[PDB]
Amino acid sequence: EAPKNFGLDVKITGESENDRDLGTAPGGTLNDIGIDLRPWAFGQWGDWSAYFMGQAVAATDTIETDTLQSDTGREPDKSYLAAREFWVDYAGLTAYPGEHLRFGRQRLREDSGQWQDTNIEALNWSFETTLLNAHAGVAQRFSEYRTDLDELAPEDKDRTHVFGDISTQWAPHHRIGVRIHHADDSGHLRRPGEEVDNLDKTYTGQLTWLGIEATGDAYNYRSSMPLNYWASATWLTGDRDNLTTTTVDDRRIATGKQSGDVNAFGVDLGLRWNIDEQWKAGVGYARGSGGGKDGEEQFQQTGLESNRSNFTGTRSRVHRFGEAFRGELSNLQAATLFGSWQLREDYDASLVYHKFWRVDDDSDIGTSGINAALQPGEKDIGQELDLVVTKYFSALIRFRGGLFKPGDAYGPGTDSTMHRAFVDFIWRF
Ligand SMILES: CCCCCCCC/C=C\CCCCCCCC(=O)OC[C@H](O)CO
Ligand SMILES: CCCCCCCCCCCC[N+](C)(C)[O-]
Ligand SMILES: CCCCCCCCCCCC[N+](C)(C)[O-]
Ligand code: NA
Repeated sequence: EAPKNFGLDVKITGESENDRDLGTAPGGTLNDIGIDLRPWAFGQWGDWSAYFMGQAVAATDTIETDTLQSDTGREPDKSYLAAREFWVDYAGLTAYPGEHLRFGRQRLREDSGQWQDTNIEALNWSFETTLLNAHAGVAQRFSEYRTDLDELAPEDKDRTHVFGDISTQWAPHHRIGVRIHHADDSGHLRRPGEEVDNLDKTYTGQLTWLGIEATGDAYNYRSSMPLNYWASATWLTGDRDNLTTTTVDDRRIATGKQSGDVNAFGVDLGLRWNIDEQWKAGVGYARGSGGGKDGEEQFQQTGLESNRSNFTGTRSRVHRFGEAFRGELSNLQAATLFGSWQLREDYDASLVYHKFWRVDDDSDIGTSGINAALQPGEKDIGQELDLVVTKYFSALIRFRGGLFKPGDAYGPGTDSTMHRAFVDFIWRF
């Protein structure tokens, strides 16, 4: 019971992925295994505490051993070292032990995973009581802290994140709240005539997300309520200066840039039936605006998101928009069916169906686990069936599977079916 100062996380991960590009580019296939050692240290002295977690990975190929990876001077190696988290924490600001201030590289996380779920350098203030939850923090990436990555993602470079939220429990297990997030770019874009690589930035933006959120045990997998729900509306405002480019002799040259106001809208609705103590089923609809006058309605998430939550009502967390498609709520429309089952804390299982549309036929969608160009004039992105099965021993064995059936929007020459699967075996000392 003595508060544990250190431990080690072991994970054997094998991943099957075929094919990310829908057979348009050479290779790009995964069918590889790896191990991921994560030692962690923790100290606590009254109101003060400190924590470090490192990461050692060795794999047969650049497989994904971390759902919070920065997606890829930016070519990762099959094996690498990494400092995932390092932070100091003070909790003596108030007598509420749910209140604390955390400084360093830390796990920023909100329940839906659509606003922030990542490890990033930040100073975050958390205030979590029964009646009132409030968070405030500032974050920015200065490095990946890994032996195989030299540079930041262009989007992370010189981007500062400020964010805050406040919510109350107006009814037992019913939460209403507001959430704000601001992303500011201090970087520069390539001047006209300049060669632009893959690590130059697409744009520089001053973006602000204004969110309403109503939840009723939306991500509480032990809900005593027969019905759980999540509902959120988010307004994205600000401006973007997008870099315009042109190709001269198989190399892209900067041609200028255009400024433009962003006035987008994002909605995510969900209802989960608690049929009995084991079986649960539910429905979701999430829409990210896209297109509009000069792209003004192109919604986009914060860049810190993971879009992974326990929306299926299980202890295991599932990607909100498919483990294969991994859609970002951007120019995106999603209808989601899911059934889930769980036996105490020994097992949980989830079967999730998705269908994806575009909002605008000439506008690309946000990030995804699919690297295939979209046909102009076509909304039908495709369908996806997911299956997550987990057995908890601390330790756990988990299969995450996504089967993506591309729609008409991907067109000729593309594979009729793409899958991404994982078998995660985790052990805690
Ligand atoms: C307890 C709830 C908290 C308060 C929340 C109240 C506001 C939303 C309530 C129901 C929305 C249900 C909408 C059902 C799904 C909509 C499907 C849809 O709209 O897709 C068509 C699209 O708009 C293009 O045609
Ligand atoms: C190889 C350098 C990093 C490894 C640091 C040590 C790993 C953590 C050791 C804790 C082992 C867990 N336990 C409970 C058995 O002590
Ligand atoms: C969902 C199951 C995950 C499949 C894991 C398969 C591991 C096979 C590892 C063999 C590595 C050989 N090679 C050339 C592919 O790196
Ligand atoms: Na406290």
